[PDB]
This record gives sequence, C-alpha cells and structure tokens, in this order.
Amino acid sequence: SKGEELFTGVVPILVELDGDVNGHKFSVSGEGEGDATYGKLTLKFICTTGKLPVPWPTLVTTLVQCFSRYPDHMKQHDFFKSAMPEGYVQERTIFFKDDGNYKTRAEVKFEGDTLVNRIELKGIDFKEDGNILGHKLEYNYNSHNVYIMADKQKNGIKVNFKIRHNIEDGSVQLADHYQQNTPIGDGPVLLPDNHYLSTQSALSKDPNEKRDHMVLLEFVTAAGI
Repeated sequence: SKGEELFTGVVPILVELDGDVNGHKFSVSGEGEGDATYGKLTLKFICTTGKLPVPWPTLVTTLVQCFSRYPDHMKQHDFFKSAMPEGYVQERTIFFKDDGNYKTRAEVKFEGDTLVNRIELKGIDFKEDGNILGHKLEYNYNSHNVYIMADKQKNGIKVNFKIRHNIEDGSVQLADHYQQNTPIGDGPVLLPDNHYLSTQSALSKDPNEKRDHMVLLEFVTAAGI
C-alpha cells in the first residue's frame, strides 16, 4: 500500500496535546513506539503543565489507530495506513453521560520516521464535582470494540464506540465517542467495508517518575470480516 510498508516494523511515536477542560488548561507529551505487526503500542505520557485536571483514563482514546493490526485478509479495509505518510485528521466528540463533553481535533502523520499525533482538546459543561473534574475514575481500562464505516462523501470514515470508565464506587462512567477521520493528502485512500477494531489496554505507573504521568501498553486488532 501507500503506507502499509511504513508500519512493517517498529515505529517511534510522539504525541502532543493541548487541552482546556472548563477553563483548566494543560499540556500532555507522550513518547513510545508502535509495532503494527502485533497491533502493539507502548507509550509514556507526561502532564508537562503540572497536575492533570482530568483523569488520565479519559484521555486514552484521544492520546494512532494506524498501529492496529489488520489481518492479511482485511488489508484493503485499513484506511489509517493508506493515508500515510501524509496522514489524517481525526475529530471526535466524546459525550460523558450526565456530564460534559470533549471535542478533539488532531492530525497524525509522519515527521521523518516518527509517527506524530498532534491534538487540540476542548472540554465544556463538566460538573465541578463530577466523576471527571472530581477525579472519581479508577486508574484502569476496559477492552472495547470500535465500529468503523466508510464515509465516501468525505472520502474517509465515521467511527463509533462506547468507552466505559470504572468509577471508584464500583459504578460506571459512559463515554460516547463519535469520530471522523479524513486524509490530509489527496492521494487515494482505502474506504473500508464495515468492520471493527478490538482493543485492550493496561495502564501502569513508572516507579521513578515524579511528574503526573501514564504508562500505556495496548493491543488492537481488526476484525468482523
């Protein structure tokens, strides 16, 4: 493909995000690598502006689906790698049930041999004492199914799924994701038949790190065809 060859091996990854949730501004930087052959991602994120004003788990989906593993027989349904190396714009609205929403806009593309994800995140209408701004979400993460469909009019894809964040009292915080991706380049991209990505993530902490941070190990593989 145009970019399938680009992911054949280990690829370094840099992530940079600027956020404003209810007036609380913060910045997050992430480094690590992805190895699409195993749908594997290993990254470390740091809140560079100090204390993160929202729980780390709420940022996982925002902080490079091109690193998902698409089985050999589903290669022509991989939109993400097809738009590389010029990359793609990724937009979402994330609805936290009974609370605020995040709207994000990012561009992920290669800069030399490094895959970069640059994100702008805006959060509004959050409850000052809710699960999010109140930091009531447990530091862990569930496995989900990301549903992908072609959006030919936009020459991209529409994506939908539900993230369920565990709340510390044993309950759950639903986070409804609505996603749009479109190529940056004008070269041809693969428009997939419906399918979904199967995810799983493990959140950990670096024992010697004193800055507010998040270590992430994630595996994602395509299916449904």
